[PDB]
Amino acid sequence: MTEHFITLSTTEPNNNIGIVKLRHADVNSQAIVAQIVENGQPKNFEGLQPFFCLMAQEATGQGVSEESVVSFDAKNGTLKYVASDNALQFVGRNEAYFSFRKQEGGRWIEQFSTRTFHYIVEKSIYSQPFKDSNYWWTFKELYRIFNKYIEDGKKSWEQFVEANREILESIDPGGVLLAKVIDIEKIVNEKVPAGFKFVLEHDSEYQPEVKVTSYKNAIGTETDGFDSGPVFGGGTIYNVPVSLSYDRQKVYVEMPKSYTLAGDIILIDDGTLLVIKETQVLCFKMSDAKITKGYVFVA
Amino acid sequence: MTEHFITLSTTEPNNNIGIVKLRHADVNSQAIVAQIVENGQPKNFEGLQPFFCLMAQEVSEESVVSFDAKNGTLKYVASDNALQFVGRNEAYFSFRKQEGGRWIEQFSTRTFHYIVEKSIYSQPFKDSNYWWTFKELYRIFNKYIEDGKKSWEQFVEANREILESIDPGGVLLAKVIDIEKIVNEKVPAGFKFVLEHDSEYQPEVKVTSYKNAIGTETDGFDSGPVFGGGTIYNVPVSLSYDRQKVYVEMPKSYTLAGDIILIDDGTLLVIKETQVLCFKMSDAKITKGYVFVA
Amino acid sequence: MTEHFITLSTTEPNNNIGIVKLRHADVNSQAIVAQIVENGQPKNFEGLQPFFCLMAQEATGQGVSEESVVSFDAKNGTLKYVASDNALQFVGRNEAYFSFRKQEGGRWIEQFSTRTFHYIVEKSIYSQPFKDSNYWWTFKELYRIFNKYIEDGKKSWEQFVEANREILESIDPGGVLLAKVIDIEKIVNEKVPAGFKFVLEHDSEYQPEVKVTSYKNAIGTETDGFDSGPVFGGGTIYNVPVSLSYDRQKVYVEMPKSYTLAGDIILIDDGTLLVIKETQVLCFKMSDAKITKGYVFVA
Amino acid sequence: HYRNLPFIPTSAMSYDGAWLEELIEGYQTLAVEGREMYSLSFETQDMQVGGVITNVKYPPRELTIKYKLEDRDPRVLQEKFDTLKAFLIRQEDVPIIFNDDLEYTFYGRFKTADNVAGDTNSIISSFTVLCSDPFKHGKIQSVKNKVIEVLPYPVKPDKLSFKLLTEGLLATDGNYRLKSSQAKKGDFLEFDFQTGDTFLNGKVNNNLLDLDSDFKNIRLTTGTDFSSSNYELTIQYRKAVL
Repeated sequence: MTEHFITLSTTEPNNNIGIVKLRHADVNSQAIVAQIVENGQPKNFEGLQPFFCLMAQEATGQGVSEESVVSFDAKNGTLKYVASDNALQFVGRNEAYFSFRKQEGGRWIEQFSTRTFHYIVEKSIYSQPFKDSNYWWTFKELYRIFNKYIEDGKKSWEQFVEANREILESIDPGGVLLAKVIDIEKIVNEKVPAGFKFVLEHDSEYQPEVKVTSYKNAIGTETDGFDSGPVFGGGTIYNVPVSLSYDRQKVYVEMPKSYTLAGDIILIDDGTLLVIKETQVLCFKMSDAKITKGYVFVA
Repeated sequence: MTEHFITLSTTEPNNNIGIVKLRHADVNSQAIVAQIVENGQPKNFEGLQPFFCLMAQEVSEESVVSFDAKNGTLKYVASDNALQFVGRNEAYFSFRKQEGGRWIEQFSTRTFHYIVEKSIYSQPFKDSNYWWTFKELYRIFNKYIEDGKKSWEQFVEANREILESIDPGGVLLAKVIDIEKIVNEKVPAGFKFVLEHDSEYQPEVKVTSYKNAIGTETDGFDSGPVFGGGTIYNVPVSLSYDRQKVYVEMPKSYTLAGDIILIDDGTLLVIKETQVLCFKMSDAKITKGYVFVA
Repeated sequence: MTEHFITLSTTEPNNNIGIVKLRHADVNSQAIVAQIVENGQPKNFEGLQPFFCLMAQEATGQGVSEESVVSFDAKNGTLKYVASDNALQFVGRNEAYFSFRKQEGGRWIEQFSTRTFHYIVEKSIYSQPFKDSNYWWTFKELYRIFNKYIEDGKKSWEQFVEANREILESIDPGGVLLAKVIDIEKIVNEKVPAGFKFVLEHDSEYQPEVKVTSYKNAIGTETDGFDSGPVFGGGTIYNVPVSLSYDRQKVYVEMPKSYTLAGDIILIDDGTLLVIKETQVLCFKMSDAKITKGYVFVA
Repeated sequence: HYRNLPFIPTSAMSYDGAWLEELIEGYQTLAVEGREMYSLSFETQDMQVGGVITNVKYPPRELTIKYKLEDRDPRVLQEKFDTLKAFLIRQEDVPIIFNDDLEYTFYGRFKTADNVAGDTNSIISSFTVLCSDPFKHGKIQSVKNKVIEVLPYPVKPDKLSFKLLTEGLLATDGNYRLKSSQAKKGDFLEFDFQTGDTFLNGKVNNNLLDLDSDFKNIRLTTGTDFSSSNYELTIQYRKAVL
């Protein structure tokens, strides 16, 4: 992360010497590394909690801006302050300093502070107001509204399905049956290997293990040519559940209904075969044997 | 009760609005009055309930009780959740309507900033002018008053304690008798003895009273209850001096007219049966001892 | 705590000193280490208490500060004044000086002050509110309430006595107990030490023993000159009963009412003091300490 | 409400870390001239047609500063100047920073003061501050092996921390060659402090450290590279601007 080095004094009359300039968009990166010096020697603030005090323009009160510094070495008089959301909120030319206070039971005992240094915040693309849909907006405003739409939208959809499922299932003695049978069906059409059957002819006299995978927009299968698809090199790979049955030099691979694909059968030099239908590819990987022929089961 | 009157907009960003300062640990219930505006004109939120929504400091929803749906004016009282973070806080008002037992947002006002300040300095504020002399005169004068009145209050309380409470006739007499007893035994006033000496100065005299001493018991030697003498009492004395004469004044209870025995040093005794009155003198020798006659 | 090393002169202007800069809300941390100089050499303010004196702004006539300095070395001429809330009242330029005075009772014996120096108070995130000065009002209100206690106290007392008048008249028939009580009073005024109170100031830090004696017609006290009295050298020497009370460098000597003597207080340059009124002398002998001042107690 | 706040102008001068307008009540910096534009010295050997430049020199620039000092009392006003002079008149060079140019830092000294009137009680004049080095220096930076920062002018370094790996030291960038025969081989630090002397590990070794044909007049450009497998070098420089 980005660091800003300062050697702040408590005796030397600086008042304005020392400039730290940051940007508005700087969540947890820009940190201030400060050395505390009193009469030319490093100051030990042992027992006194360091505080980042900021004197913001047109945002003043009793507690203008005060944040406890977490990273610090009181023995050598060194501290590290990472600029917070509050610190970066005030865009413009501001003044800041570091306080050190010891308190008994709420009330203060001792409080010494360093000289003032300039703390200026440069406007970002996110701080600058912009015109959208005939109105003036800042990023923080829209980003909150858009994420609300997503959050409340997901919750309202979750409730939409929940309420609708209670209608046919909770209000009917035989309606419970209806939904459960439909629900159990697609599980069987996607996860259970039954609906699709493919035959793989081999050279081996034994039982070779077959592994099946399904993926779309694979290398050189995209509609508008090479690297035209949304996910380069293949999208999501699904490990197809299989039920294996064997005959002499024949492997019957049973797969779910959802993986039914009738396309071009391509045989590669080794124990690998593909079924390609435009963008959808079904891959067959066979161990300890060589594929000679591949075709969809029909008898 | 402190109130803040401002105007909020749903179209234009709320940033040019007036500065709203709110105390942290305030005794008074702080309130904010806001006029809802849609395109610079009031908006009627009839059927909708306003909700104060505070943004996370890296989220709390509070229902507004006091609101006018017809004129677009709402009164929100600052809660402990609202006065949580010290500094510039961001919040907005959301209008919701309950449909199916859950509140759904129709329209909301744009986010505005409100500053929360610490209540650090106490109510008894330090005076603009400081004077050590004046406050020292104050503490001295107040000391005289407080210490003066408490001595009078002790006087007035002690008077009513015996006079109006029990029975004056009895208590007043009861108090006198113990007082004259104490003065008769502790104060040195009654018995007076003269000790003549060889010194030109004022020798210190110490008087002790003891009964059943060695060789003064009734039934001969070692016949008393405590062998070697009983309890030894240090007799309070009031010394008076003349040339080669010491006037030893003692209490009236220690009066004893007996045999005067002068030892070969700075010691004299007055023996009357068992009761012995000893006179010990420092840095001088007693030459004569006798009771003062007046 | 922060130390500000400066050199202040009583005879020279304090213009060549550095910028003394302090923060507004610093409580008891901003300490000023000042070296006092008189005609180039350090000044010994031994026996004089230092006072920080802040001059009020000419415009409003507010912000005066007469503060007692706690830490200081009179021998070398150094003082360490920690800025107080009243010192850091006004944000900006402030005119102050240090005054040294020797006090007794209420009146000032001697006082000397340093020449005016200037210091600047920096703005803090906190702004201390100050109540307008009412030192006169507080003294007036106190005086009023005390006089209200006298007025109401006199009535409440007058009514108390009159209501109990009959039992007060029937308390003692003739005067049997009264004639006895006057004979006890006779004794308590001569033998008990409760009436006459005398204060003896000493140099010792501990509790010195005091012995009081009363005698008439001592040398040089006789009415008709030397050796004119009936007994040459002095009359009867009475050992005065005492009830000793102690404070720092003060001895409260309580004595019987009969020994009350208000005359000339003569202090011999050792552990001996005399109160002489014509022929009557009251002697005060003190052990292991030297008497500095002697006076009758007043509250 | 009354507060006597010290005013700090837009182009205020900070002499030796302190503001003069804060130091002296009534003082105010009106204008500062000479820093915005710099002039060069030229050596020319003219011929029949035209004339060739022999040498280009960088003269030490002086910054003329216009101030206003005022007080109602003439006695005090005199005392105010007595402090102004005492603060300005310095035997050694002093760091000067401006309120409008806070990044950079100049290093000069008070030179000549313009004529001052002996009436009015509200005086306005000026004074020059001769800067021995005409460059303003920014923050101090520690970079390993090579400088890749956009440097407007060639910069003389402040410290060169070398850490050997081979037998001898031979630092090069293409133009400058820094060589040290019979150096401390086997990972040993060698400080080359440009604004002083040379160090070996902890002890000072100014006389023997560098060889006869070594360089100490090295200058860093925007693309200076010293990176080598023989030494791990840490450069310490300050951006110089005119």
